[PDB]
Amino acid sequence: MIKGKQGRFRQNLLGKRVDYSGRSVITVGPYLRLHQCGLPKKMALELFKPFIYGKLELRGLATTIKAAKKMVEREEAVVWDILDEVIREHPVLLNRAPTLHRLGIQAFEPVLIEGKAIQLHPLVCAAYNADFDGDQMAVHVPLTLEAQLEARALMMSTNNILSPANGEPIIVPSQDVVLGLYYMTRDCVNAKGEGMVLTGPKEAERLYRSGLASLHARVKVRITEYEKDANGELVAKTSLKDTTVGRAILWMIVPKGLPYSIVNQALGKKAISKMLNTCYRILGLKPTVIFADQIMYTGFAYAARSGASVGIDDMVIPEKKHEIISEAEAEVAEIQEQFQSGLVTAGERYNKVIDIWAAANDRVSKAMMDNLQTETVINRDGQEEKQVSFNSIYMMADSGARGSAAQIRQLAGMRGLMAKPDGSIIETPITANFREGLNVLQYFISTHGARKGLADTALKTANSGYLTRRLVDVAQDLVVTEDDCGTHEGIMMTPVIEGGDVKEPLRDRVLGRVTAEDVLKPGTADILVPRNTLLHEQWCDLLEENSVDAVKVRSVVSCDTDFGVCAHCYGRDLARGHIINKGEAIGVIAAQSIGEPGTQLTMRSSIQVKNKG
Amino acid sequence: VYSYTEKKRIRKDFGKRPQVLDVPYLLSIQLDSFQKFIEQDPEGQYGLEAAFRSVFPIQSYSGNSELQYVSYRLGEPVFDVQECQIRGVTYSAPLRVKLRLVIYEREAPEGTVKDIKEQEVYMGEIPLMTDNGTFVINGTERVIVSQLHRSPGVFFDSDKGKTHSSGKVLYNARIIPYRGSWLDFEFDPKDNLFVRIDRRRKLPATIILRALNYTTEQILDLFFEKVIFEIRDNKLQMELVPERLRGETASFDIEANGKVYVEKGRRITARHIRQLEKDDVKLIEVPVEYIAGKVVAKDYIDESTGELICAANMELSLDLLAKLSQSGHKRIETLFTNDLDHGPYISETLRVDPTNDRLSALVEIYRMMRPGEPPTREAAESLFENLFFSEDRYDLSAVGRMKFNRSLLREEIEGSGILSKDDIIDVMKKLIDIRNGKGEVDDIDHLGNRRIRSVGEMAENQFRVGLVRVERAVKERLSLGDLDTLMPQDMINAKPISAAVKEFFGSSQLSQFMDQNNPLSEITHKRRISALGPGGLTRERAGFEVRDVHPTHYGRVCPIETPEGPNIGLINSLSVYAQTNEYGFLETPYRKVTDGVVTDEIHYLSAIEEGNYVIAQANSNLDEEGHFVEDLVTCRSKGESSLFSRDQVDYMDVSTQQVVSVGASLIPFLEHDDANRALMGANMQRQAVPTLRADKPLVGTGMERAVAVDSGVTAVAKRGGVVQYVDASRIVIKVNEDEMYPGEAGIDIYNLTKYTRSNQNTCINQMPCVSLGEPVERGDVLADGPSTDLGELALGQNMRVAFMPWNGYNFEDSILVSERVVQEDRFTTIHIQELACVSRDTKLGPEEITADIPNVGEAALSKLDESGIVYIGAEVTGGDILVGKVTPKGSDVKDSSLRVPNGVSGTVIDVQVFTRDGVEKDKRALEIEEMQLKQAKKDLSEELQILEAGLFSRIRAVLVAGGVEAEKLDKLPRDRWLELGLTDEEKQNQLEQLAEQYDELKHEFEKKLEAKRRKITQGDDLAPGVLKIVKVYLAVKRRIQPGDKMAGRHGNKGVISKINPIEDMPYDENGTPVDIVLNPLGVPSRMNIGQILETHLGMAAKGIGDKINAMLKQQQEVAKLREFIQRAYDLGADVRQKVDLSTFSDEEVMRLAENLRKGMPIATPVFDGAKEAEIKELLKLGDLPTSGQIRLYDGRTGEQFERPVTVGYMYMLKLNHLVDDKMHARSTGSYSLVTQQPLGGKAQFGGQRFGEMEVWALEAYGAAYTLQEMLTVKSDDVNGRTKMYKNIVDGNHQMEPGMPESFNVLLKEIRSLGINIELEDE
RNA sequence: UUGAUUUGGUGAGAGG
DNA sequence: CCCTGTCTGGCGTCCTCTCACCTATGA
DNA sequence: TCATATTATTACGCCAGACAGGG
Ligand SMILES: [Mg+2]
Ligand SMILES: [Zn+2]
Repeated sequence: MIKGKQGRFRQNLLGKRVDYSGRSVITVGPYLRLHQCGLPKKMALELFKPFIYGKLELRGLATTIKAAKKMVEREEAVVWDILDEVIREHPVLLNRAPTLHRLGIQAFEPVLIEGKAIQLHPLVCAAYNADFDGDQMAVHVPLTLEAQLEARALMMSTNNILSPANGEPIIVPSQDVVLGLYYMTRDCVNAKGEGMVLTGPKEAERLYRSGLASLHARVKVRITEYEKDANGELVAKTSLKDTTVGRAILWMIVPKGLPYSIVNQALGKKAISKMLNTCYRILGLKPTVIFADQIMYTGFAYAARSGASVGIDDMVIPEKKHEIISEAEAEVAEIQEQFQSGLVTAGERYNKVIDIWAAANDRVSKAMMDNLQTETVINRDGQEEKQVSFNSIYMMADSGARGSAAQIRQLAGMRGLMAKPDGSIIETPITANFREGLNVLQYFISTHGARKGLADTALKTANSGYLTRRLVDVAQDLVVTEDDCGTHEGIMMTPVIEGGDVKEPLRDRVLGRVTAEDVLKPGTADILVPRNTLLHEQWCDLLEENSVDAVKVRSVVSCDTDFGVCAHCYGRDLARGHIINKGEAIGVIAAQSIGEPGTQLTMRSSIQVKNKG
Repeated sequence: VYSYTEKKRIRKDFGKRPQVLDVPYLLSIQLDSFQKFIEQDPEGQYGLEAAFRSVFPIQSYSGNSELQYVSYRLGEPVFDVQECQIRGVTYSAPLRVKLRLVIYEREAPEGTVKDIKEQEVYMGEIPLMTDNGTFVINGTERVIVSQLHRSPGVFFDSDKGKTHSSGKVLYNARIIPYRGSWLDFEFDPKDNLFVRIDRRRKLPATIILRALNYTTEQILDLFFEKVIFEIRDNKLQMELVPERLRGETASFDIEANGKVYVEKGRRITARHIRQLEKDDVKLIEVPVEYIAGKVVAKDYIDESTGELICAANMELSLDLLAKLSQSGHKRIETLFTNDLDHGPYISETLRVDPTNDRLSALVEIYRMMRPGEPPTREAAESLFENLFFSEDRYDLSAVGRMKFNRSLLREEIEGSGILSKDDIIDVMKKLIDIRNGKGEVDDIDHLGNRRIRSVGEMAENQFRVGLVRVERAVKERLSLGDLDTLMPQDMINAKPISAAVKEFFGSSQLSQFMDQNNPLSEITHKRRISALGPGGLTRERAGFEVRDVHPTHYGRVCPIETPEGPNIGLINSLSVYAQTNEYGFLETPYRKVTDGVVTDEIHYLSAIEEGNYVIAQANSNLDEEGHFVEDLVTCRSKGESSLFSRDQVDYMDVSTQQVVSVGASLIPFLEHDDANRALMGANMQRQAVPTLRADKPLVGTGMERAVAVDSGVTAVAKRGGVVQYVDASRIVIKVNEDEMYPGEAGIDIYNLTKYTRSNQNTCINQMPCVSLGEPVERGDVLADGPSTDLGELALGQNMRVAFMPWNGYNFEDSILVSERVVQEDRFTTIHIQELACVSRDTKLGPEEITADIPNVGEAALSKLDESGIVYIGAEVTGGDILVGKVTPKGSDVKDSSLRVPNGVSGTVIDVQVFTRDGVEKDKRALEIEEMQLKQAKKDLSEELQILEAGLFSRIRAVLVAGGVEAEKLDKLPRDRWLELGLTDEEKQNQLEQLAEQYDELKHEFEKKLEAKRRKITQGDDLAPGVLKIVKVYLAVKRRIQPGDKMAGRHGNKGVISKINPIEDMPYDENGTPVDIVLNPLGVPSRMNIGQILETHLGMAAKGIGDKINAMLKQQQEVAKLREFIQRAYDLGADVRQKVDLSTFSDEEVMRLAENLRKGMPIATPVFDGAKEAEIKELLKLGDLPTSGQIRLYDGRTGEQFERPVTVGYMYMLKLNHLVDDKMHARSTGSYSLVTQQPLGGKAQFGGQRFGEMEVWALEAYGAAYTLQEMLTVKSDDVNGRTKMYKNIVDGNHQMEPGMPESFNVLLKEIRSLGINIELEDE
């Protein structure tokens, strides 16, 4: 009754079953602002029975408690106004069932739903690892007043816009919205309204809506970008940018301080992520929340206007694919004719066959990748001119919405050399993609390769979860409990180099960590930075300009604090811009941030210089 | 030619390869196994006769009486299957066994017995199988799932790397019997051979040789060859066959015949062996340093002194040679211990052995097996002679002896079930050979090494357990038997056999509850091959390789239909064409290929036969003769897919469906999907609910017909003919004369099972699909079951789907649905709930069934009778009352009255009551008694009259050869008819013959109706104990709503997000809205591109349907329709279908075109499907654009979507994960007993488990107060939660926390040890 | 003072 | 007496939903 | 009904931790 997974510790004292809680299937609802979620009326009237009882007893409609329970058992016409007056400013904790890190419990404000499904704002889904293929989430109600304030001030969904494992934003726009942006801010060499001049972004959207120009048609506009070059003062500079119609329409949504060159490019997924990141580093939190919502709304709207389907003709077969396969078949014929006459060894034969099928696979991938990335060739006022294609699967790949090089490779080019479960590769590849039909043997080899992957994930998840458990129980105690340990020791952060090109730069390792002694400028004996400064982005840029060798920085393992970690030897807060506060549990967020990517990890001569120096 | 429901709607069948072997009956594993179990099969194998011929005749220990066997039988079941499911009894049969007791006198092995007695005794009841492969165990309908276990017979396993931490391989060898003790041999890293029995302690293995009465010299004769040292002129020369020097270093001077052959230093090559064989070199003189390391073979004794020189297996030194040379033993036999090949493993094991003779070997084996209790001669000898060598407790079966002789390369395959000396010695020899290098190991995933148990084998093993318990009981009663005052039921007892066989059929890991929501799901739960179960591996332990697909699965096990999660690849599903071998292995069909011409004869192979041959591929182009049109063809030799010549192959695959199963060969365009999404597609396709209106997949594979027939959910006609079609109650089929028996005039009356409960609360319902007066053939379907449409298989429905992002409402995998889907009720499924109410006599008198419900006012007496129990059918919801069932003394009276659960609605469709003999309220119980009483007689006479009408006419019909006088035959009406004498003329006995029929009809009807009333007149039929037994069947009708789950056949899951109006849908320029919008972004990542080809080909199918709907609505004479139908059925490449359409009588064209105006159904088979050019060509026959993509406008803005989008028809299914079975919320209610925390679940009104990682997530924030109320006030602390509820309803959000109760439970459980845990200072 | 039993435990299957 | 096979214990993912089944004996 | 009290299967995979054996 004590030990085990089902004893008292792990089953009734660390985890408890909980009143004022609910559970249902999630769905999208994209009209939401990212601090609010949809919550059904039936669940809302069940979770908030005591607040409704208290409200009903305050008005004077009833007398005893029984009367109120009969009123909400009957659900009369007056308790729905009571319910909209108990919801209004009262957050709830939404929770997806495998919570791995702290962004899997977030607090929203309810918006009542005719329905029986929790409507969950889409950007927030990338935090929960929540798709909508049958998922379920639990709602919990903060009862007391300190818990409502903790849900609004610590656990609100507007407050979690950076992942605590690093500095990367976690409210990155996921899949439909990056397709809507990548189709919006792009260009083509001729459209309606090529090379006309526009007096502002407002009439750019007016020309798109009336039907006189196209969403991607290159155009000189006059935009007014606000650069804040003074000390907190926004200076207007207006100019004519040679841009498109879609870039001006998306400029109507960008806040004041960002420059126009954040939208002047094509805006895949990495570019929109660094757009939101530069907005958070410059303009702070509130413009970044409202701008994340306006990004999501305009992405959904112009992805709807795009009509970006997928067809059977979109997967363009290379015309050179069959001759490449016949040249590889002639090469394996030459190698086996040498094998009949015994000139070569068996291992060298197997190595030569795997090498020519790897080379033919790379050539087929380059043939289809040229045939997709520049297939469109349209003329403008004369001879032809080429451009990047508006093929649907190519925009779904190039935008980074869903797809890569490998998946679009397997839908058009040959799908490689699949490997048998012995671990060694199979010498006869799967020369047929998915647009052509796989025959029987090729699909069976494919099933070898995919059954191994499903078995690996379904057995990998146990070790990933047990690793997170061991990590949060070794951490478990360590709380930021001082402000300075008063030391001069700390580890020597250098960039890491394995022997190829320099892998992880110093700005990734010494971003937001407080230096141990003052870094000498690389010239001679200068106090470039002082000895207890947090290295945020401005300091790291003045480190990259001076090409600083390596920084002696303060590390947690050198902290002199008895029973805890001081506030300087930890570093930056990582989801807050400042230093770690006195109190915030860093052992648990660290253990979750190491063990949470446990699913994505796998389970089962001489020196040649490259550069010149 | 076609049958008559085949000419209704003949599906356009793509497919180029002519099929040679039609699909076998898909439930043949279950049916053939259980038909093997119960069948009167003389020669004894296999069945119940094997059990009775093993256990009988029982003779006691010289008790001079020997009960023997004659014959067995199974009587009728007392309950047919329907009333058996209704009542709750097992569907069983009584097992009537004839037993013949003969009793001897003194001294009669040969003497005649003094007395006999014989009777048809009754032992157990065995559960029979329903005709569809199911059991009915206790009211519920269960399925035994066929196991996949290791075969009996020897296995040579390696375990090459992990032990010893030194890279040294071991080699063990397991002799797995079908029944009995396990014997394993195994090396250890000191290169010594060890035996262990039943995974016990480790004995050095040659002791088992010393247990088989082998001396040391005989063992060394077996496992070693002799090298002969002859004492000669000098230095004791050597016989040397040159094979023994292979690969070793020449230590000495190799010379003979006055010639130096090989000098010292160089290794001996095979050319030197050829020199020694050409030069005929045997005898060479050795140095004394050569014999100074070798080991003697046999014993030698000094002759004159009379003592021992050396024991066998002793290494030799020079002074030992001085001992044995001077005595007079001229021959010296040494053991050739080659370090390369012939290792000295047995000899070093003999050096490890602490034993010397046979008796100490048996004493050491007995001290291993049974410790503590002493080892005496009789006890140890009986132990070891009944370990392996008696027919009782050790039995390799026929499978085991076949594998045992096959793995040892024996010639024969049939032998005795026990082992012998030579078998154990051969296993040790093959293990030593594998260590030496020759021969190799076996793998365990190889399906030639992996047998299937099925229903008959498992029930036979449990029945044999019951029979050995009843023979120990018969041996008990007989030695205490007094004669002649007992007859054979004081000896025998029906209890242990029935107990064991109901233990297996009720509570086993394989007799499990049938997934019954779908015809597919029934027919693919019956074809399931589980690795789990008794004697097999477990879910949470193993492994990686047994979860993985091995190259012997090609055509035996489906590669892609295995459930994802904790058991992947343990719950494999059987392929389409794969039968089961005689021994239980998996044999699959192949086409025998003698020479260039591929012959149409089939021939079945298993994996231990598939390796030797060379087997072709299913789709390799052969034209008009069977000759492979290429000179090279892809085949597979020994699990290796490789390219071979035109004329080397011996077999070809039969058909191209044969790799996959019946779940994942219903997916069209399987070959274009990814493997992962085909797995998710098949596993979700098992989960579909039956819709209210079944709708014919436009893009099918043609295997829908075989699944919908072979799963017994449709009423397939037994005998062909016409129809009478009363049908409100039953289809009545008049039988054509050729299929009709001479006696038993006979017309077939099919029972339609109307609205009733499935095992997954779905609705199984049959509807007649034939009209009145319409010809049907044998094997044709008559009534469409759940999820069937004219004999095809209609799980979901086909809807117009656009691929586009639509305003974010289909973001990750969500699905946006029009209102035209929910207005038409085209997913509005029907669920049925059984609810029981009993009024058991717990304590303080019995409970009561009265409407006079207390405290509660005229809100109890409402949906009931004037004085008790829900009336019949209204629209009951949640909080209603169905069965008033409350006691007095339980003011102090209470409300246990079974009500309707919270959140559900419905209509009471049926009320069953076999209650405590007394339920009658006023006088209803006997009121209905008279109703049924008069009902029976009516139909009884009616049926007789029905036949009488047919017979009367038949009398006159035959009245021609013996009185055709039409005006002299219409005498008496209901009195007599025939008043003449035919006598002979040309034999019309026929009048007299029919006279007996009517005479017997009335005579039997009376008796038939006599028992009817007898059966009618009764309290009711059920078991005892339970008193008030009221079951009420609600039927909720759930429509579709934001939150349900839909999915196609390709793995495209979706939670339907927004239920749009019709106006806001994307309409094309023709005006029709699209029904369902999916999302294109799923398609490049999830590489299931087959849903797009299904979309385009379904678009083309409905294009033909719209074209026929125009040609038939704007009505044309049938020449233009038959021309367009002929063009639609020719269409393209060389196919199998074409049609013979000009023989459809100018009406069967029109009925076909009436059944095609919703869309022309297209069969795209599994791997030989429709190519893309045929999709484009079919889209050109309909007037649709060739790209598959139409420009679509927006319903909101009226303006065109740029870049035209894909619209087509995908067959989308509604899975039974409905959102108002998942929605749940809890504020406050009941909790558990032991702990003070809330209960768990939905059926218990309970709250969410705020688990461990959520606590770590709140610790990760600064949520200290949220966590404090999350584990103290909201959950556990009783004073805290009552103060909090009062604080909330006063308007004061403040918690008074206290200490959790489960921590004080922890303190008392820790303190209830010898542990003093406390709580210190303030 | 105005009412009541699953959690307990096993086995099997399913979802994310 | 310091290496050493060998044996014994102790881990092995969270959340949820549906169903059935529960000691023998006995004057 | 009211006290009487425990036997004829094996088929995980590391990975520490303690123990008798022997150069
Ligand atoms: Mg999912
Ligand atoms: Zn410190």
